[PDB]
Amino acid sequence: RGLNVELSKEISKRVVEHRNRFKRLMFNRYLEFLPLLINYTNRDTVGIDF
Amino acid sequence: KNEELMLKRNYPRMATKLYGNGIVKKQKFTLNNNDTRFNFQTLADATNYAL
Amino acid sequence: MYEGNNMRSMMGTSYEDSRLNKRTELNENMSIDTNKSEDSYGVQIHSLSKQSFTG
Amino acid sequence: GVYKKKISDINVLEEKEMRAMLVDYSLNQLSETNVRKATSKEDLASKVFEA
Amino acid sequence: VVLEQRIASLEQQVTTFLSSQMQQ
Amino acid sequence: VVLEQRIASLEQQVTTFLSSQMQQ
Amino acid sequence: VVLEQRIASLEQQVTTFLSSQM
Amino acid sequence: VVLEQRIASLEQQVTTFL
Amino acid sequence: VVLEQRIASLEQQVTTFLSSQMQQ
Amino acid sequence: VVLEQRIASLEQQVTTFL
Amino acid sequence: VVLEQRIASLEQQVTTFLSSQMQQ
Amino acid sequence: VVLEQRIASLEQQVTTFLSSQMQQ
Amino acid sequence: VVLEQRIASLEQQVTTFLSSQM
Amino acid sequence: VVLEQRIASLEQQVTTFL
Amino acid sequence: VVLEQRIASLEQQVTTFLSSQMQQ
Amino acid sequence: VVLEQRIASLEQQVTTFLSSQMQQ
Amino acid sequence: FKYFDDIRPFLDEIYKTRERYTPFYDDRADYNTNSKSYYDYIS
Amino acid sequence: EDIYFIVPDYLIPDDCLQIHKLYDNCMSGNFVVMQNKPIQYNSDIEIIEHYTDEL
Repeated sequence: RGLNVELSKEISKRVVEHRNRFKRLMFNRYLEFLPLLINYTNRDTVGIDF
Repeated sequence: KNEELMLKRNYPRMATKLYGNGIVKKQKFTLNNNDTRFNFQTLADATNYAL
Repeated sequence: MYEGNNMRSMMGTSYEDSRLNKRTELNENMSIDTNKSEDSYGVQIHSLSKQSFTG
Repeated sequence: GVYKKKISDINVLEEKEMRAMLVDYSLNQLSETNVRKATSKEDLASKVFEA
Repeated sequence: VVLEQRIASLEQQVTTFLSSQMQQ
Repeated sequence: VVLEQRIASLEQQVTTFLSSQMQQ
Repeated sequence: VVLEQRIASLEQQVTTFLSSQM
Repeated sequence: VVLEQRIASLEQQVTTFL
Repeated sequence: VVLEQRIASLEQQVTTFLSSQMQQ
Repeated sequence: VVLEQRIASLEQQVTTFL
Repeated sequence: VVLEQRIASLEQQVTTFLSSQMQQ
Repeated sequence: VVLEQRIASLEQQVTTFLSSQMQQ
Repeated sequence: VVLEQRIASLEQQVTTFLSSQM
Repeated sequence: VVLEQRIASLEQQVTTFL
Repeated sequence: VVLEQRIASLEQQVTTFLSSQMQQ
Repeated sequence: VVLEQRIASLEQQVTTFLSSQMQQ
Repeated sequence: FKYFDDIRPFLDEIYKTRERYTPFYDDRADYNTNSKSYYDYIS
Repeated sequence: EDIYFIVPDYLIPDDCLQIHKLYDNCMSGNFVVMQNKPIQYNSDIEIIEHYTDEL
């Protein structure tokens, strides 16, 4: 075992983790969505996985 | 030579080789969603990077 | 032989083929299309098309 | 077969654990008014039939 | 019309009894 | 029609299964 | 629906055949 | 005809027997 | 109609299985 | 019809296969 | 019509492929 | 109409079996 | 659609021919 | 005619054979 | 109709390939 | 009508093959 | 094994830094204060 | 021509391809290229990095 916790300004590391995880999440979510906006009269007759 | 040599047997002889197992080989990769977006200033080039 | 329900979720349904896909290929062909030096007794040097490899 | 026998074992496990809890209820609990002392093994048949 | 329903009901009755003793 | 052929065929298979292999 | 029902009957008949020679 | 359909399933059953 | 298409589909499958059994 | 003729030719091929 | 010619041609190619080169 | 669909289904069945042993 | 189906059949026939002389 | 179309595919197959 | 146009397109392609094979 | 399209398709096929060996 | 190597390509190694792109807004350096730079420099 | 890289396997045209843009309106054999953006100046994977830190 190994344990000796910092303080309860652990929150001041939890706060910056929330910021860092929010940037990572919002960035890759926004490009997770962005390649589907158009879809253009979806598969009328045409064999394309749009 | 004597006539009872007809009773004496002669087996065909064998020449073999055993091989056994091969190798399972693997190869992995680990693609990210934040640190690669510090680089790669266009998103489409990140998708091209991915494939 | 024994049935039970031979499809369980994974690795009871993986002792069969399990989606043979993208087998390793000679789509680009070494020793025939490349590694090739049977290039005809031509006339001139006409062109060599340069393509930006987007894909 | 590994899957079928490790549902079979949990069957066996809970049934023997439930007969275990019946028996130790009978011994560690269930106050002495409800016990009836037999003396032999066929005395038990008469006792349970009147009970 | 009525038969179409009873014929469907009896085929499921055969199928759920064949699987009780099947090799499947 | 062919529905009568289907109803005749399913009674045949029901008789076959319920008479040959098992009782249930 | 009728076609599906017919297909089911055919499958059951095949299954029955696959268990006994009679 | 429907008799051809009946003859086809008997051939299917005989093939499954083999 | 559609039952005729199903009967055509089943004899094609039986012929394919028979060609799977016997080499030719 | 012609589909019935093709179905008859297919049962003949199935009988020749057996 | 020509659809019957197409259905006759595809059974011929199916018989050819499933009888000549392989079983699957 | 029905044939048009079965003829399409069997051509894909031939094409996905020819590619199992193709030079392609 | 029918024309496309016919074209597909022609292509498959050609492919089949390109593998065996029979 | 459709027989001309049938004769054309046989010529196509014979040309692909060569 | 459109199948006739396809049959005209295929014989033109076969003639072009035959002219590709034999020099004239 | 159908020909008008195939005649247009083959003229572009001639024009994009003439320019492969043209003086132009 | 006596090699007076040379004097100049050793005195540049103490004044050399690669300066890779460590991204800001990550947990590699959370507060990005100027202390981890000191650790990684003196070590 | 089909000089470019081709991702499908056997479905290749093996024949006269073309770009169908300006040779005519509606006539040439089809292989049309589609840009993401008509004139390209900056990738928008940089703009999405530009606001997400401020956000």
